[PDB]
Amino acid sequence: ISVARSMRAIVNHNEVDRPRGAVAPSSYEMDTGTLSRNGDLLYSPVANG
Amino acid sequence: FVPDVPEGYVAVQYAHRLFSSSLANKRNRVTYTHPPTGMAYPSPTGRPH
Repeated sequence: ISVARSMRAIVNHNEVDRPRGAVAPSSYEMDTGTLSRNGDLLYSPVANG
Repeated sequence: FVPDVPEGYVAVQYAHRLFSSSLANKRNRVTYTHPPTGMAYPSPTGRPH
């Protein structure tokens, strides 16, 4: 367990590029894909086609 | 009378992520990282122009 979670430790040290334990949000958590002509909620395509 | 920019002044275009937060000898000074070279600059003096 740490199962339900998204981000951790929003802070920045004196010196380091991230405090080594920090979890960025999920690339899938920010994503609005549209809904289709059937009620769907697709994600945004990795595409091209 | 728009005073023209001097001679050596280099054009770091203000982005948002070159103004971080390091530790320059005992504090958490806001620090600038020049982009044409790499250098830190943890205090506003003798910067890069």
